[PDB]
Amino acid sequence: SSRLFRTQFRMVSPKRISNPNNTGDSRNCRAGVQINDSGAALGYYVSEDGYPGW
Amino acid sequence: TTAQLLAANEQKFKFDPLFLRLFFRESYPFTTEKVYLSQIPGLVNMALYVSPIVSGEVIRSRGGSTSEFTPGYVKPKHEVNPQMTLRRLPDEDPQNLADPAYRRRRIIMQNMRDEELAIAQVEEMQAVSAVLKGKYTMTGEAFDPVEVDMGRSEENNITQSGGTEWSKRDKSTYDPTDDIEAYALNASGVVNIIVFDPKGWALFRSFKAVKEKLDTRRGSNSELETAVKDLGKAVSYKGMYGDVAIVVYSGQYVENGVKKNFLPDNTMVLGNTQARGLRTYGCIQDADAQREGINASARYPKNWVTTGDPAREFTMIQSAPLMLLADPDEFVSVQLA
Repeated sequence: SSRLFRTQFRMVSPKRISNPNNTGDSRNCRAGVQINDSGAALGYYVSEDGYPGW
Repeated sequence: TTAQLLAANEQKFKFDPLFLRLFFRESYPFTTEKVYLSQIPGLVNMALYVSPIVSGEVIRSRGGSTSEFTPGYVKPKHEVNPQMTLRRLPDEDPQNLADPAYRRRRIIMQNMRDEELAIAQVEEMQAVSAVLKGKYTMTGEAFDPVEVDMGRSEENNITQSGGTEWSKRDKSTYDPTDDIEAYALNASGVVNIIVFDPKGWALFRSFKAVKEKLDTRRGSNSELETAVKDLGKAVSYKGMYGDVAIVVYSGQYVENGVKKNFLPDNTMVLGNTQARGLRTYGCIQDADAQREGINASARYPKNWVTTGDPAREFTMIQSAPLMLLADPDEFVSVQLA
């Protein structure tokens, strides 16, 4: 876009945050939120939703 | 009589895809029936002396050759039915317990993990079988057999014979460095790493000259570990030997109920840590897969319900993997018997 501001937002449904390929939960990556040695959260695993898809 | 489940272990084998990791990187997915690999001879005769009169004998321009390959197909599947969900699980305590529907999301996870592990084992076996010998054959009971054959020179795959075998000749006054040089002379390109089956490593380090090459002040720069370093792990990155790196690989794959080792009983493999290797994935063939758009991808999962009399909700993974080596004669395989 050639508007004044290039910032855009997107509200993500909570169901799209989960482990890759439905692997088991780990010590550092629980329910799609990867956690370092401390309690901080580093990055999230946003899935892809296909409405005709199962 | 009551009970409590305090602990419940899991049993596995030493599985680690070293050969896939080191030598096979930069995967290429391809939406094509068959792929090509081309080699150009690059061999120029020295110019024969010609009088300034005759002025002839044109020399042909060099031309290469091509090879055609096709990928296989692999699909393991699992199942789960309400008949086996009711009773109990071997990793659940008699107290508390879980619901007859939560036990349905443990068997599913176990199944998916087993499918992924089987696919990984297939990929590792395909990767290893190409390194040891130039060609490997892909076959099964329902799959029509196809063979992938990279062109590897006969000078490689050096197998020891009645003469020049390390086992027979004495461990004092013999140096194997002479041999590791003559064997490496056949390789095309610099070699940088050696892979030892554990018995081969045990046979190699027994030589007294090798133990001399460690504690010499200026005779070399190699540092090794002739003590015990790794006892349970599948790979053990030991020290360098002059310039080359030494690795001992002992991996396990199971065909039928038994366990088997990947490297066959004390082989030694030369090679380069930057060897050009290809990881190609074929086209998955499911008419429900081709709907999404997914094609020439790795590990397409799916599941469905059969609506049969005892029900059942299956689970499935399918990959269609292929392993290729762009330069086949760059490695050197030694029987070392």
